[PDB]
Amino acid sequence: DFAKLAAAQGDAIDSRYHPSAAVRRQLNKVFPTHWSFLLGEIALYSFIILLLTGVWLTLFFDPSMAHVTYDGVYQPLRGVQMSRAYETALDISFEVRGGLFVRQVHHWA
Amino acid sequence: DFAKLAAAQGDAIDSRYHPSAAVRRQLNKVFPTHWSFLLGEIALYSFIILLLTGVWLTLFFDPSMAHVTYDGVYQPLRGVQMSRAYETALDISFEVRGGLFVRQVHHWAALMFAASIMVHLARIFFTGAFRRPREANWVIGSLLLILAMFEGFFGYSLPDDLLSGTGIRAALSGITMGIPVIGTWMHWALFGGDFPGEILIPRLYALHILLIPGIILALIGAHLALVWFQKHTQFPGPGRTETNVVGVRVMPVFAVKSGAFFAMITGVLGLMGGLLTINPIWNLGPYKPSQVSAGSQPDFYMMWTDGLIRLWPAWEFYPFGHTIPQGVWVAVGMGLVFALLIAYPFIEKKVTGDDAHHNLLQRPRDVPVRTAIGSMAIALYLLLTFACMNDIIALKFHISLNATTWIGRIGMVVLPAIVYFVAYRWAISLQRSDR
Amino acid sequence: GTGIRAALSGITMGIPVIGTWMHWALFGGDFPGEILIPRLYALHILLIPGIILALI
Amino acid sequence: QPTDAELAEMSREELVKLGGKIDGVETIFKEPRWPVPGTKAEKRTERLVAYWLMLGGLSGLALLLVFLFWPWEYQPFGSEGEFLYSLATPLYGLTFGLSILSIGIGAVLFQKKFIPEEISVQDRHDGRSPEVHRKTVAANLTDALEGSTLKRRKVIGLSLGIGLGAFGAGTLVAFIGGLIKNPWKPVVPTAEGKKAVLWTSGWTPRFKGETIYLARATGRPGESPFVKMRPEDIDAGGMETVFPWRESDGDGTTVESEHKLTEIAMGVRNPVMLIRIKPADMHRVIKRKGQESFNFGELFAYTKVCSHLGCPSSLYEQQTYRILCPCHQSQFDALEFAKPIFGPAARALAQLPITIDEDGYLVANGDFVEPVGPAFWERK
Amino acid sequence: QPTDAELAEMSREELVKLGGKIDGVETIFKEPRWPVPGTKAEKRTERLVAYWLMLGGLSGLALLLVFLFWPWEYQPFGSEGEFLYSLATPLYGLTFGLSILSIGIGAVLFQKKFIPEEISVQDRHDGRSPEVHRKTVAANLTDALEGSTLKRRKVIGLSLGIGLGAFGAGTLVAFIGGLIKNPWKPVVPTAEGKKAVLWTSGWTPRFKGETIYLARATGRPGESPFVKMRPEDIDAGGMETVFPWRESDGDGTTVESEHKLTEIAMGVRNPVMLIRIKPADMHRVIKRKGQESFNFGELFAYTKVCSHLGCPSSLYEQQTYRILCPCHQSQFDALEFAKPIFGPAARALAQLPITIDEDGYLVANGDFVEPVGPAFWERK
Amino acid sequence: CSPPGETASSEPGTTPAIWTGSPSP
Ligand SMILES: CCCCCCCCCCC(=O)OC[C@H]1O[C@H](O[C@@H]2[C@H](O)[C@@H](O)[C@H](O)[C@@H](O[C@H]3O[C@H](CO[C@H]4O[C@H](CO[C@H]5O[C@H](CO)[C@@H](O)[C@H](O)[C@@H]5O[C@H]5O[C@H](CO)[C@@H](O)[C@H](O)[C@@H]5O)[C@@H](O)[C@H](O)[C@@H]4O)[C@@H](O)[C@H](O)[C@@H]3O)[C@@H]2OP(=O)(O)OC[C@@H](COC(=O)CCCCCCCC[C@H](C)CC)OC(=O)CCCCCCCCCC)[C@@H](O)[C@@H](O)[C@@H]1O
Ligand SMILES: CCCCCCCCCCC(=O)OC[C@H]1O[C@H](O[C@@H]2[C@H](O)[C@@H](O)[C@H](O)[C@@H](O[C@H]3O[C@H](CO[C@H]4O[C@H](CO[C@H]5O[C@H](CO)[C@@H](O)[C@H](O)[C@@H]5O[C@H]5O[C@H](CO)[C@@H](O)[C@H](O)[C@@H]5O)[C@@H](O)[C@H](O)[C@@H]4O)[C@@H](O)[C@H](O)[C@@H]3O)[C@@H]2OP(=O)(O)OC[C@@H](COC(=O)CCCCCCCC[C@H](C)CC)OC(=O)CCCCCCCCCC)[C@@H](O)[C@@H](O)[C@@H]1O
Ligand SMILES: CC(C)=CCC/C(C)=C/CC/C(C)=C/CC/C(C)=C/CC/C(C)=C/CC/C(C)=C/CC/C(C)=C/CC/C(C)=C/CC/C(C)=C\CC1=C(C)C(=O)c2ccccc2C1=O
Ligand SMILES: CC(C)=CCC/C(C)=C\CC/C(C)=C/CC/C(C)=C/CC/C(C)=C\CC/C(C)=C/CC/C(C)=C/CC/C(C)=C/CC/C(C)=C/CC1=C(C)C(=O)c2ccccc2C1=O
Ligand SMILES: CCCCCCCCCCCCCCCC(=O)O[C@H](COC(=O)CCCCCCC[C@@H](C)CCCCCCCCC)COP(=O)(O)O[C@H]1[C@H](O)[C@H](O)[C@@H](O)[C@@H](O)[C@@H]1O
Ligand code: HEM
Ligand code: HEM
Ligand code: HEM
Ligand SMILES: CCCCCCCCCCCCCC(=O)O[C@H](COC(=O)CCCCCCCCCCC)COP(=O)(O)O
Ligand SMILES: Cc1c(OCC(F)(F)F)ccnc1CSc1nc2ccccc2[nH]1
Ligand code: FES
Ligand code: FES
Repeated sequence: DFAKLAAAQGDAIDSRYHPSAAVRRQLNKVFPTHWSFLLGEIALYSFIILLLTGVWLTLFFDPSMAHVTYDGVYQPLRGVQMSRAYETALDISFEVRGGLFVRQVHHWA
Repeated sequence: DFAKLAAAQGDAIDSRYHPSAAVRRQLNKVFPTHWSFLLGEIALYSFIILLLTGVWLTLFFDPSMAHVTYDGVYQPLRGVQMSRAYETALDISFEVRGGLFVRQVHHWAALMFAASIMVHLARIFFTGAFRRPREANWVIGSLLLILAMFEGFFGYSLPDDLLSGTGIRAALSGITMGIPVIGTWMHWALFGGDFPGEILIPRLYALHILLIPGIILALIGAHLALVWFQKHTQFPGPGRTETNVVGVRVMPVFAVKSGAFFAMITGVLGLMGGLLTINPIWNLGPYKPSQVSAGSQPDFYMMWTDGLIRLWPAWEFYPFGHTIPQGVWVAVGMGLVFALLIAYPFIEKKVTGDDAHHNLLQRPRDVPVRTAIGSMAIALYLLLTFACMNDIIALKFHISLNATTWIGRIGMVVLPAIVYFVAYRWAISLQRSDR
Repeated sequence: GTGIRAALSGITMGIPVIGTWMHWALFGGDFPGEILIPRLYALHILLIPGIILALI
Repeated sequence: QPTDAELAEMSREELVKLGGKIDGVETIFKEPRWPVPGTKAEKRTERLVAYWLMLGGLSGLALLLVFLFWPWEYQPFGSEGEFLYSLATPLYGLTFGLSILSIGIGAVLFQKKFIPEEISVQDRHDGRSPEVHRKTVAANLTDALEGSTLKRRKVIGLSLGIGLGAFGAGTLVAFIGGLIKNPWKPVVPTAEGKKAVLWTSGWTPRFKGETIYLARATGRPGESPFVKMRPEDIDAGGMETVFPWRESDGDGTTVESEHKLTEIAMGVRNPVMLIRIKPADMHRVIKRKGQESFNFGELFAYTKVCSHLGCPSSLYEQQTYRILCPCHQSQFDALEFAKPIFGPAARALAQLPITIDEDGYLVANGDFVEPVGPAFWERK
Repeated sequence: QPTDAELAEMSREELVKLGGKIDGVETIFKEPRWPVPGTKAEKRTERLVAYWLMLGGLSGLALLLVFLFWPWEYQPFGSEGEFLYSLATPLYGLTFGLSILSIGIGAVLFQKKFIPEEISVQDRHDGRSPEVHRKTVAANLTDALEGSTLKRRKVIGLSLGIGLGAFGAGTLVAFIGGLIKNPWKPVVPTAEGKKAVLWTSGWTPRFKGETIYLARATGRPGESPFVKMRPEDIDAGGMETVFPWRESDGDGTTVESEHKLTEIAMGVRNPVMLIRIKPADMHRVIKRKGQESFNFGELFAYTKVCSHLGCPSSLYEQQTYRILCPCHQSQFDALEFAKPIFGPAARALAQLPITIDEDGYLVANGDFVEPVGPAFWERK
Repeated sequence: CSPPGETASSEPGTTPAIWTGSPSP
């Protein structure tokens, strides 16, 4: 069952692209195991998290400098004149479920 | 000596990266020199022009929907309340040097981008390049057509003019808000409320400039990598076998030929972007929900859906205190069209029964069934494209005001059948013309 | 906004000869202007991350 | 395969063949374009290519000149500089596209008239791998799975699947959980409690007995003060556009009033088309079951928003009493309660009850008896 | 290089070794983690890995549950739901973070306790490529240039270089020319003609004799954010920020009035600090040349914009008479015409001449005698 | 199908009464 499907898909992939010699070369490549060698992965992983959280933030952010009057739920800033960029940044952290968590994860990342 | 410098730099590169074996294989790659094989080059080259011009436009565009009062140099719209999206679009065209030229080149590049995909898709369909082992590349390409379909629509709505805003209300909002069970949940989700809302343009701006191009660029990279390693097919001819490629090497023929073709595409796009005016947004003013213009100019890369809306009869269902409006048919119609287009080789191999390796392109006359079907599909697309300019067509014969759509209703089944029969008969005649 | 006003504006405008021309080309006039945030938004979501991804 | 001794004495012509043989490329025919150097035709062709390339530089220099020294600022229609401005963008594209188009033309001519013509055959090794890479890569993947002993440890395997599935389900829900909004969450304050957005419009009363006027727009709606009207303001067969305006909405003089007036014009279900039919046509008028006493005399009030997809139908034929939607060309018979007669529209336009107040101004007698605008799943 | 029949008779271990040898990789050490079967330690270690994976699944399910049902909406200060709301985001990170962290911990443990320990050696084969590849790739590139006849056709080569250079220069100028703006274009209407932006501010008179009031920000948005001020409103040792306000600016009730007041608030060179020196300290005041009469008695007005980089230097110490900039720690001696005495500031703050009108309201007695804000190349 | 909540009526319509207006605030 599960073994036949893998064999069938493997042959199907190999028949159309013949990536057997190349893939085996990538599987056999040797990397040193030193702890300090993992320091470049931390930056790479942080960038990936930044891409994922950054895409989420673009769905709610309006980067305008036009001045508007705040009408959100945050009482200490009700009526205060502000730009649309500051308007939606408050909206992300107060009016969107998980927006505060995502915005904080992005900046920590 | 320049040769001394070139040898030293080549020595330095080889000593550090040793790419001589890899580079030589890349330089010796052989590509067929058929004219129809440049169809995909134009689409790829137009995308690059869109990337370069789109970057320039992002430096002056504000995607905000916030209401502002115009204070630019355009006298007719002085003091008119508009959104930041419309004002900056006006700012690009008038108060930025070369902004109108870049704005029109970008729009013309999109039209050439969309047109090239459909023309290149026809070559793949008619010549049978979608067969094994190039079935997965057809699926990847089909996704590219769909992504480029919505990418142009989102960009056309970015200026938030009167014409573009009306299309959002009818197509993006009207059709979506009438989809069974989840249609209003999809509307409160994309629009973040009711039309128009305040996050429409900013959400589309992020999707149009960043997210969709990122997926398209990734899919294009996988598309180009597949063709490069799958050794692009060739037409049958003298010396052409199923286990060889006949053409020219990368150096120095194909590289110069492809590079010079890039200049012509850029040169042609620059000529149309400067001499031919496209999408004049200042003549219509900002979008207002209470105002809709009569005389418009919709794009041809997303009109077939509009033509299907008009031609389809007002058939609605009201099951148990509910409503299924006429817009559901068009939304469902796009689903079947996209589904059939994506999974054509799998259906084609199921009915023809051939699942063998193919490297030689099949002649269009050889298969009259597929040829006629492609001609029928092309014909059906054209009437649907031409079914939405009924406003001008009506004032040509004057036999009736409403009989124009009845021509479309009746003529969306007869003319495609006629085109199918003519193409099918032509293929057989051409088959035995030289046989 | 205080950080932008000092670092991005005062230092840029204090550069000799072409320092004020660079400030006008980037802010679209005087600080704060009306196009800084959208331009920074584009640079931050597409251009600089796009260059970083290519370099990575 | 050859040693370093052979490579020293190999010429360039044989080295190219040797490199192609390794890659599987066989250049079966290579011929120079000019077999006899010194002919005038070769010199003439060289000058033609140079002319195309030189024309690219001349046009490229023109692009720099026209971009700098040319009137580019926008000029109004009917002005001295209007003609020169209209040629600014065309010259930008004429000096740019033609500059690089000619360069590309001069390169194509060079490649097919000076670069030697060649036809090379490359052997394509398509299909399956030669049974040596297939076995090794299959063993490499199988050894990793079998060596790790993951197959025979069900407690780890099931936990890994459940653990990854639970984390994935939570992350995916939390990623899109902020883009899910209930469309029927009561948010609009009405006369009877709070209703959903779709069930309400600008004509929905906010308290019992509220007066809403059929106000005209002095200029652009939302930017000019709204003015009340009386029945003696529309001629026979005329058409007028009205908006829901309250006395407390102001006339746009103040900032708060300007925001209120903008919201009235921003309303997607706010516009209403007011039509007065001639007295010699009231006989051929068919009412609707529920809207028999909605009209005031020969004045009728139908919503301007089309029932098909939401386009405000602005066109109106006074001769035939037909309402035409400019988007998909739908006609509504205003005589027969604005029912659709042709096009993709299937539902009649909603009718707003109207009357007059003590001062004679036209007012709305109530709210719509049905939802306004395009239909949805939970409608009626 | 084995044959097809030999590969079919090879075990998985030999095929892995053959593939590694083909790839140039030799595994010198490879042993299972548990050579002795049926041990309690192996079962104990198996449960340890599963426990961490189970924790990840439980936390992932918890993340799904808290995101759907925990109260997430903002609650005002002093409300009953404020405490629960303050734990909404903390619960999101605790459940999400612990879930994937536990999965990562289990994956590390599985590798270190069940995946066999291996040591592999791979030959680098780095450095210079084999001479067969170097000669062939060099010949391929050389044959293209030596056979394209481009080198010996100088008119074509010069034309291509000039044409590409001219087109590149043209397209570069057109691409960046739109961003270029002249800093010193006179666009600001003043009392003596149009002036550049950097030479003007809100205190620059738009006509001779224009009355500009020292207005105080009331802190409320709209409804007169700026009101007139009197000398007796500020006590000795006090400091207050003032803005340039005119009669025509209005109280912000009208839409045009709000925009005019918004421009005053966002003017970068607008804010001015008004300080009242203690009368006992008036003998310590040192006047700047050309500014001896810029103070109305014991009231002094200095620009709020720091001369170093433009930050608002508003940390006024009443006793030491020091104006401290919070950005880079610049200090100005308010008694000695705001002369800098510490930090990176080298120029004194500009002094605004002030006086009173017939009604007793503090007004500006002219414009600044020097540019306000950070310095630039064209200054003084 | 035809919309169930859309049918013609034959009963004559009466002139609407004048509007008075009850102020809530
Ligand atoms: C399986 C699919 C195949 C099809 C078969 C299955 C479905 C067939 C079964 C039923 C079904 O369809 O359910 C799905 C739907 O559910 C929810 O719809 C229900 C209901 O159906 C709607 O019709 C109803 O309209 C909704 O009430 C809203 O309006 C109410 C008022 O309206 C009535 O009046 C309207 C017009 O008239 C009035 O107009 C205005 C109203 O004030 C005023 O002007 C005025 O008052 C006027 O009245 C006049 O009246 C008289 C005149 O003579 C006189 O008195 C006066 O003169 C006066 O003026 C009519 O037009 C309407 O028709 C209606 O009659 C308000 O009262 C409410 O407050 C609110 O605003 C209501 O919502 P609720 O009660 O909030 O929630 C309940 C719950 C749903 O229950 C279920 O069974 C769910 C399970 C079954 C469905 C599938 C889901 C489960 C499967 C699994 C999840 C799969 C793994 O929610 C939910 O869990 C929904 C969650 C999302 C869906 C997930 C799918 C899965 C996701 C992945 C695919 C909404 O969420 C819809 O979006 C959603 O589609
Ligand atoms: C090579 C580098 C090494 C260094 C050495 C070389 C440079 C050293 C050589 C010189 C040099 O530096 O040039 C470069 C610069 O050039 C241009 O600067 C010049 C000048 O220098 C500036 O000081 C001057 O300020 C500019 O006038 C503006 O203000 C004027 C007023 O101001 C005077 O008053 C100020 C304050 O007082 C008044 O304040 C307000 C003014 O109204 C009012 O409140 C009030 O009136 C008040 O007055 C009071 O007065 C009395 C009190 O007692 C009483 O009467 C009353 O009580 C009253 O109240 C002081 O603070 C100021 O100092 C000044 O004294 C206005 O009059 C103008 O209208 C305008 O607004 C002026 O501009 P213009 O005339 O427009 O243009 C001319 C032309 C430049 O000529 C050149 O030589 C260019 C060639 C040499 C430079 C290099 C370029 C060439 C090389 C190749 C290109 C390389 C391949 O332009 C251009 O081509 C510039 C193009 C861009 C540069 C490209 C570089 C290449 C790009 C790639 C790198 C600007 O473009 C600058 O950005 C630029 O840096
Ligand atoms: C004023 C203003 C602001 C306007 C807007 C700004 C704007 C948009 C500016 C545009 C600027 C642009 C785009 C500049 C273009 C300049 C340009 C291209 C100049 C070249 C001129 C010139 C000297 C020509 C020849 C010299 C030369 C050798 C250089 C060209 C270099 C190039 C482009 C070589 C490409 C080589 C190559 C391998 C590519 C082929 C295509 C790719 C990517 C692979 C896909 C592919 C595959 C996989 C096939 O198998 C295949 C088989 C059969 C046919 C086609 C293909 C095929 O294309
Ligand atoms: C015989 C045998 C067993 C042999 C072994 C098999 C073997 C060895 C392998 C060889 C291959 C074979 C033969 C095996 C079978 C392969 C197989 C299973 C085939 C399937 C593969 C396949 C077809 C490809 C998958 C591609 C893929 C990723 C899926 C995409 C899914 C689809 C269909 C997407 C389309 C849906 C879509 C985009 C519709 C949205 C439209 C809607 C509803 C939106 C509404 C809507 C909106 C919202 C607008 O904005 C709008 C704007 C303007 C106008 C209108 C609209 C509008 O209507
Ligand atoms: C036990 C119940 C759930 C089962 C468990 C499994 C979960 C399945 C996945 C769903 C996760 C999303 C949860 C969102 C949270 C939740 O519970 O929402 C409630 C919404 O009603 C509901 O229960 C409806 C349930 C989910 C229906 C989803 C709707 C259908 C699809 C079609 C929607 C389109 C999405 C795109 C994918 C489709 C692509 C098609 C190709 C309350 O709405 P409300 O509070 O009004 O709105 C607030 C804002 O105001 C506030 O800004 C903020 O945005 C939130 O707070 C928001 O909730
Ligand atoms: C975006 C930031 C960066 C990322 C994501 C990144 C990623 C990596 C990774 C994953 C590796 C291999 C693992 C390792 O040795 O640590 C690596 C290696 C390397 N990186 Fe970075 N890197 C970044 C920045 C830098 C910087 C700032 C430098 C030096 C200025 C640098 C120079 C190198 C070099 C020389 C290597 C060689 C690896 C080696 O020989 O051990 N990288 N990088
Ligand atoms: C974004 C749009 C697309 C771009 C930029 C693109 C680009 C290209 C390019 C440059 C080639 C090189 C060979 C040639 O041009 O003929 C190519 C080949 C190919 N494209 Fe496209 N393509 C696109 C869309 C599609 C579509 C819509 C299909 C089919 C649905 C498709 C299927 C293929 C196939 C099968 C090949 C190679 C077939 C063969 O080897 O003969 N592509 N594509
Ligand atoms: C990839 C395919 C693309 C298509 C088909 C496309 C198409 C369009 C179209 C039709 C418009 C409306 C043009 C007009 O205003 O008249 C537009 C606008 C715009 N495009 Fe693109 N575009 C694409 C890619 C991009 C990319 C990658 C960017 C990235 C910056 C971009 C940036 C913009 C901007 C900023 C606007 C709006 C400003 C304006 O309307 O002038 N585009 N696009
Ligand atoms: C989203 C899914 C996309 C496709 C993923 C496919 C994952 C399953 C791969 C199954 C491999 C079959 C191995 C096998 O023993 O069957 C073999 C199939 O034949 C092959 O050698 C296939 C070579 C190409 C495999 C490349 C796969 C690369 C995946 C990398 C994963 C890290 C059967 O050989 P055998 O008779 O056992 O000697
Ligand atoms: C030097 C420089 C820069 O250089 C611009 C050049 F091109 F002109 F050189 C660009 C951007 N930032 C910096 C410095 S950081 C900084 N952060 C601050 C926060 C508050 C106050 C002051 C601050 N200063
Ligand atoms: S929008 Fe009125 S007819 Fe389609
Ligand atoms: S900004 Fe005031 S010290 Fe630098």
